[PDB]
Amino acid sequence: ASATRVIQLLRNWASGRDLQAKLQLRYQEISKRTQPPPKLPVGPSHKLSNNYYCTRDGRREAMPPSIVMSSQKTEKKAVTPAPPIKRWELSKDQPYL
Amino acid sequence: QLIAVDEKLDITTLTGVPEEHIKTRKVRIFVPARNNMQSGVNNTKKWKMEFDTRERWENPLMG
Amino acid sequence: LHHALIPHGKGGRSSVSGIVATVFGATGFLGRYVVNHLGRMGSQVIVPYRCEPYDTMHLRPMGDLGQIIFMEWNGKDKDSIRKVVEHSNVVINLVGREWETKNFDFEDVFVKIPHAIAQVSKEAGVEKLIHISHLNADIKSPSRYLRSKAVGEKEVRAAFPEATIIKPSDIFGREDRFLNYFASMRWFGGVPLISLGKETVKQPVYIVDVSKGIINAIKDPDAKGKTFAFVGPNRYLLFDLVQYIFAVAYRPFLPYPLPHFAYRWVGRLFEVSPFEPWTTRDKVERVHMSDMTLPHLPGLEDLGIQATPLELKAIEVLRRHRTYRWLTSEMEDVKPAKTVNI
Amino acid sequence: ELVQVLRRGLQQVSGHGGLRGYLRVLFRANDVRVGTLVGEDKYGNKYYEDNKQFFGRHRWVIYTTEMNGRDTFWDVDGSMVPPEWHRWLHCMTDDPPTTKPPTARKYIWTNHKFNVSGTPQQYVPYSTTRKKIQEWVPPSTPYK
Amino acid sequence: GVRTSPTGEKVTHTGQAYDDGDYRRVRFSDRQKEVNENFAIDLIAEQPVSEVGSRVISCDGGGGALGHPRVYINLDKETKTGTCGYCGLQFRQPHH
Amino acid sequence: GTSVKPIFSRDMNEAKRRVRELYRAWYREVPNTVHLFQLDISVKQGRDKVREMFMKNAHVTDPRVVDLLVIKGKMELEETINVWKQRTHIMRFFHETEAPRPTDFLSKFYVGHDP
Amino acid sequence: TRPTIRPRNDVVHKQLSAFGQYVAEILPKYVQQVQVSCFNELEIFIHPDGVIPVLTFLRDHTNAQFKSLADLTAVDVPTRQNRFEIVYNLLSLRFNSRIRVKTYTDELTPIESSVTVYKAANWYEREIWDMFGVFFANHPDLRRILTDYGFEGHPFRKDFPLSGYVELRYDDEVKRVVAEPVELAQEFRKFDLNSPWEAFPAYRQPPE
Amino acid sequence: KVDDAKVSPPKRAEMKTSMESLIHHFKLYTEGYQVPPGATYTAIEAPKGEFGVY
Amino acid sequence: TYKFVNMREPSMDMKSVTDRAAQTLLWTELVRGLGMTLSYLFREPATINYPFEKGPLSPRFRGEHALRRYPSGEERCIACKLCEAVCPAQAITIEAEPRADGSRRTTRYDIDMTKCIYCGFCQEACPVDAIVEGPNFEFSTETHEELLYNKEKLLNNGDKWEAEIAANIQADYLYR
Ligand SMILES: CCCCCCCCCCCCCCCCC[C@@H](O)O[C@H](CO[C@H](O)CCCCCCCCCCCCCCC)COP(=O)(O)OCC[N+](C)(C)C
Ligand SMILES: NC(=O)C1=CN([C@@H]2O[C@H](COP(=O)(O)OP(=O)(O)OC[C@H]3O[C@@H](n4cnc5c(N)ncnc54)[C@H](OP(=O)(O)O)[C@@H]3O)[C@@H](O)[C@H]2O)C=CC1
Ligand code: SF4
Ligand code: SF4
Ligand SMILES: [Zn+2]
Repeated sequence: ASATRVIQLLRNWASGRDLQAKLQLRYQEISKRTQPPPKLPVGPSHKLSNNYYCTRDGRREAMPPSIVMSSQKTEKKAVTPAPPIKRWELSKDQPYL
Repeated sequence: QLIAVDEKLDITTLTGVPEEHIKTRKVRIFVPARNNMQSGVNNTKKWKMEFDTRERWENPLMG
Repeated sequence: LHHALIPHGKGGRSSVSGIVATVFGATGFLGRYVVNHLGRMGSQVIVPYRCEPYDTMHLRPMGDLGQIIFMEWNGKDKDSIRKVVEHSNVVINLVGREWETKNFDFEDVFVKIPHAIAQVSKEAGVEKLIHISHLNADIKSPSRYLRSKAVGEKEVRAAFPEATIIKPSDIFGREDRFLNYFASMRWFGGVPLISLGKETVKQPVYIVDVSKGIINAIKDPDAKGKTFAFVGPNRYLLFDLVQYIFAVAYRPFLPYPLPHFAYRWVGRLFEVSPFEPWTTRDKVERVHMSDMTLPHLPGLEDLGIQATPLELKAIEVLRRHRTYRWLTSEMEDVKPAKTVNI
Repeated sequence: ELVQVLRRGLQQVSGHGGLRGYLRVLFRANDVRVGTLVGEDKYGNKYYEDNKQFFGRHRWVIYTTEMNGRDTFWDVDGSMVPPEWHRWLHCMTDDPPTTKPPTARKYIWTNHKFNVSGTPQQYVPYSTTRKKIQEWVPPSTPYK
Repeated sequence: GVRTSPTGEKVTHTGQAYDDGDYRRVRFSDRQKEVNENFAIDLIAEQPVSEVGSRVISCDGGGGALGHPRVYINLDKETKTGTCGYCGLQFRQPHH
Repeated sequence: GTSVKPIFSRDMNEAKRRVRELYRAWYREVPNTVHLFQLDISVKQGRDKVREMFMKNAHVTDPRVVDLLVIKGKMELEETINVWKQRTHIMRFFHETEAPRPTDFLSKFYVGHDP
Repeated sequence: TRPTIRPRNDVVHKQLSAFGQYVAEILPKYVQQVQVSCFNELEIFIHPDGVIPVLTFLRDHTNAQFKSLADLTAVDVPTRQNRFEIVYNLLSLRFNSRIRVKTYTDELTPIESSVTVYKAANWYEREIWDMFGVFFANHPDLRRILTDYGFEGHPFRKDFPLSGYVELRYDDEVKRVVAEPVELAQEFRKFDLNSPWEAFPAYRQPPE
Repeated sequence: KVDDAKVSPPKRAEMKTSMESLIHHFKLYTEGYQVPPGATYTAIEAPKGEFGVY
Repeated sequence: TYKFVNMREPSMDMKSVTDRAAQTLLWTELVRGLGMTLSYLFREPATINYPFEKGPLSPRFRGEHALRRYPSGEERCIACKLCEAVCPAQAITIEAEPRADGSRRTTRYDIDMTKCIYCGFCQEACPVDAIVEGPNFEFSTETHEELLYNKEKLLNNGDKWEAEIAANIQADYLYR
């Protein structure tokens, strides 16, 4: 910034950190307001040869839902909707805050 | 368990519609005709219900 | 009928009613009701204003988008009147000051301005002209108010032969001066009444009835040259009227007789206020004068309006004057006053 | 460390053209900073920059005291900047019109107008479409 | 290229103007009427006609991706100039 | 048969009994509504308005529809009692700012194309 | 098939089908149909009388625990005899799975309130009653929740008009806000956007 | 965006040179893309909790 | 992977107990908060001197609408009505007819700025860059009627702001 060094020291002592190292205000490290033009690549289906649309039609592969046990129409172990969720681990990075 | 009502179904008192738009309106039940500009027949499958056309005027500002 | 002036719609806010009105003096007590009733039907209202634009803000929500137009004018300038009525097919004149002012005496307000408006409206091709005068408008009257009213009514009839003239009698309403004036008198301890108000009969009329009468007179093809008298259903003695007014407000009534000279002197002293006066000698003369009875003129019943009795729409005006104790009192526990009906 | 601060203050006082200019800029812009003059406007606005300031305070304008028709010594508004200096001032680009002038067209306005709301030049909407139904005009010849 | 109605009111490019008796002119009193003075038809008529030595020419309005979709115009008709559907520019095949 | 199940009432008599209970409750509440909301109408006006709203759908002959109507009426009564409703909500039952639409043929013909 | 098409997951489809059959076998009295959509979502269609038993089983059973109720809404299809369709969306924290329960209703038949089963349902059922008019039998406090006081009609219904029947404005004569019949300055413009050509052949219906 | 012009609009540079691109841009911005019949409940972890749409 | 936020206990040694008692009796953390606030008291405020300074914007910013022209002067709009069909708020109203010279042009083009949501879909749908959302945002009016733009107002906006609209489109048309 442009503050006096004694005021800088007063700020650093009052806050407890070094405010000079980090500043909320932005002075000169941001990008320029004028930039060179981009090129913006095309994509995967921009081929000319092996690009028949019927082989990449996501909307046409959807089908009506599978009907199981229509009402109009031995072991048998009990089954669950999914395997039980596994217990979470305690954050080797910083377990207790 | 079962009351065995013997009355014609009528819910005009629960819908909150003013009687002006119940005793006077005239709905039209039909299958829409095919658009003659096109040959596709996918818009002539289901029955539709619509009301009679009422007055439309030109609003003085913006027309 | 000038196709752009053909009625359309269900008569609501966004409809077209074929009315292009220029309500002179629309920023007053009757003017707000007239503009509200015009804007309800979807009419186009041109409001000529001379006051601060802040004082016309209450009129903006009364019409749809673009249906209310505000223009500045001057009473003594003929070109402004020319500008504001150039495109209207009906002109309503509600200009009037109860108290005489330094720049606009009673002759200026009730004679010169109405005559100029009528002349310019006739010269501009305006089809209808509604003019408001007083029921007690007399040329021999002891009040300059009513003498000016009569002179201006004659001049308007002379300059606009097909003008409809309406003569209400002491309109009462929320902002009405008449109901409030009596309520306001409680502060001075007692209520000074000349001859105890025992020889003065009043026939006040509701404001909504007057506005509806004006609106129905605009839409009545056979009311061109007629003159109407808008009066209430019941006649009251002044003493009983003030007693009922104080009873509705739940205030102690302490009337006492005051001689005419003293009352006039008191009015004169008040008249010296540079602001709007509390009362004037003219108000003294008008408030202690019996309302004329004119059976030869049409009325509200001849326009389809059933006049609203005072006993139904008096609490809505006088509840504001109650204290906290009586603020929640109901309407039908007052035992209405006695009417000297015929 | 302090006398230098007071010297910068006095230099700011001197750099506006004496005490009268300092008071004018203090009472008109509520700020007495000094910066490099990027360019001067067709209507009288002057545009400055100071890259030592943080983003947002490194570009300002001193509005003219007389616009098209109205006195603007006190009542200034942000609608007076013309489009080129509007683009430069709002940090949409790094180049002023003095360096990168806009393309010229025969239809582009040669005189920018501010917000004309509340003045007799305000925009009044209307329908631009012609009549829909034409009516029948009766003949002027009597039929008997 | 603005005209003026008998009532002194400007006429727009569309051509709508209020009838002498139209009450809607009251909205312009003490105010103004918004009219654009750069009429498009006159401005496009002022442009010259391009002479090209091909029976088919293409137009994209100028500017590549900043113009209109590219279209091809046939110039085989001799007594008439090919007109772009989007831009309005005219082209002709050299004669005389 | 018809495999229909009731809401509250088995027959028409219970539905009627509930209608009368609701009518008593509204009749009792009207004066308190007039005092609390500081309305400008008399108690007779409120009570005959309540009667008119009750009679507006007196042609219903289905006990389920009658039960639903009573439920809605109790909802409105509860809103009135707890003061959730304002003066505007109560006065919306009276249509004080609407022009009276004509019902004869000639006036309808004069005004517009809507029957 | 690789870059733009969503990738199908086989394992979850089998798991959801197996659990659907499990629930179907446990509750044959109420469950009418079980479906598994191809984006791996499980649906169970039940009878209106089974709202409490099925939800209680799905919340309390050891194998399938659906303690949390995610959503509860209604869908309106006028062409059906039973107009409304009540949808319950549950979430199992133990097994990291979701299930959906569907039933049907008409204008007059009430449905049992599930407030005892789920605390969350108390507001959701109020909203269903407010917007669709479906009555819930044993609701502790059933009333309008989202609409205006003394608002007639139910807004989320196919028959109901988009702009309603009344509109509000302030009237200076009566000094309060008043409701009057709707009169729009500009009418909503209805667009006909459907294409006259069939898009997805997989959902073609028999022509009878 | 998904490189499927029947769901996402093509680039402005191709809409003005390619016929298929112009047709697809037109039909996407006037009618829109059809969605196969079905019902879903997708929920994300919004900052305020579980935000989902049915 | 999870972490606890309030699952720590304090040491009960006499030094730490005395430190906690001194904190309780002498308001140490309150003084720390005072110090932080005093520290911000001596910084440079982040306030810009509006209206003499404006906040940063981008070429993609959507402001007041405008109708552009070709370099020859012809209007770009061809009454294709795509912008009207895509408008989520139904704020655009368009009418058209053949011109005197046969061109496909509009006779009415209204945008209700009080219905508009400033989403920019209209300038995305337009195939000829006719309707754009210019960079202006300071166009407040004193009446509702002034915000109901017609074709003349939009054309005037285009004529007035073209010098900047063309530059903004040039700086971003490669991203579209
Ligand atoms: C009881 C003690 C008080 C007695 C009354 C006096 C009290 C003190 C009055 C102090 C007045 C100060 C206000 C005037 C400051 C002028 C500054 C200037 O800007 O005002 C201009 C207008 O000046 C006014 O005309 C001055 C009004 C005061 C006129 C004289 C008042 C005298 C009062 C005397 C009272 C008693 C009279 C005798 C009978 C009682 C308009 O400014 P504006 O455009 O916004 O500012 C632009 C802001 N920018 C920079 C962001 C653009
Ligand atoms: N009120 C009553 O009890 C009765 C009224 N009347 C008549 O009804 C009409 C209005 O009644 P009311 O509205 O209650 O009275 P108001 O004083 O309330 O209406 C006053 C109106 O007249 C305008 N006005 C007054 N003097 C002038 C002037 N010199 N130049 C221009 N405009 C002026 C005012 O404009 P501003 O306020 O901006 O100056 C205001 O709009 C009057 O003619 C009155 O005589 C008839 C019988 C009884
Ligand atoms: S920005 Fe969006 S809402 Fe506004 S006019 Fe364009 S498409 Fe319509
Ligand atoms: S502005 Fe563009 S999208 Fe809208 S009608 Fe004109 S050409 Fe079509
Ligand atoms: Zn071209």
